[PDB]
Amino acid sequence: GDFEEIP
Amino acid sequence: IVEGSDAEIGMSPWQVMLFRKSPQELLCGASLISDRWVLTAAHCLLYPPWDKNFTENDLLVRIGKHSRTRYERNIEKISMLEKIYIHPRYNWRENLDRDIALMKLKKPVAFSDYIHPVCLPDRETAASLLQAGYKGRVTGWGNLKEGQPSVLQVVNLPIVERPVCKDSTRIRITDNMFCAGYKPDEGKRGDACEGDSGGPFVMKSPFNNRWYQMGIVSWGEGCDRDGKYGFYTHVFRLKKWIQKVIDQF
Amino acid sequence: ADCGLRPLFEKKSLEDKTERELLESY
Ligand SMILES: *[B]([O])([O])[C]([C][C][C][N]C([N])=[N])[N]C(=O)[C]1[C][C][C]N1C(=O)[C]([C]C1=[C][C]=[C][C]=[C]1)[N]C([C])=O
Repeated sequence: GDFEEIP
Repeated sequence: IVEGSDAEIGMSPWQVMLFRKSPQELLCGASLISDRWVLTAAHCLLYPPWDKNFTENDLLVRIGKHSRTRYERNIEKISMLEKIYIHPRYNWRENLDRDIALMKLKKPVAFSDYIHPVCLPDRETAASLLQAGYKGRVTGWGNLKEGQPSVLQVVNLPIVERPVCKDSTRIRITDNMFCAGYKPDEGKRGDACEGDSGGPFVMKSPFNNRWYQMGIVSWGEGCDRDGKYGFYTHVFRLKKWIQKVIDQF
Repeated sequence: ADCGLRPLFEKKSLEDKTERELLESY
């Protein structure tokens, strides 16, 4: 969401 | 956390983030108790009344985190779960009695400056420390008010007398719970809030200088309301079940 | 084991900014 993508 | 402060780097190296894949999002807090085991609240995984029932395939654990939203490239470690264990007697029907669960990581995490396990209390420690007036500490990336922080938040709160706890709610309180917070006459405030569930309530033993997890963020009516208190799962009281599962698996 | 001793604190003999509050309550 507010979240930076996880590898 | 309400009326908390930004945590220092490496302040709670046991703090764990429960995170869902699709949609990518923050489910709850949790704690690292060993290289392969995480402790959280059962309601983070199962709560039928809200149609909540997560499986191991559904989540990811994020360890060594500080930033709520950022992928901490060289610092955090992400793990897949092998298996989930909810207390066979968790009461999601009534009062969240026995709100506890264990998660077994697919692979053990190596420790670091930012990742390190908290201790589980023994009978004597629990006995000396779990005293009304005594302050513990809660951490989480939860709501700032009953609003999302960029970094882990921390607050220190005193354990409240059982009678006070009981008299503050219409909810049936058990021996498996304890409440904490300031009273309206003490002028300080703070509490956990939604998003904080599953997070640790810790105390530092004055005997050996070690951090022990005494509680798990469980429930509360609103956040940081006067005359109300946050409720936590009484870890010691449930220690035999913890041990049981660890030995058994 | 080595539980409850933070690498950046207890291990280096440094105190966090509010831990004293806890200890003072005991
Ligand atoms: B958690 O999932 O992020 C959250 C923690 C909030 C803690 N609040 C404090 N310390 N002020 N837990 C919950 O939201 C739980 C889980 C479902 C219901 N719930 C509640 O806290 C309810 C009260 C309740 C207690 C026991 C059984 C059913 C309901 N509170 C509210 C405001 O809805």
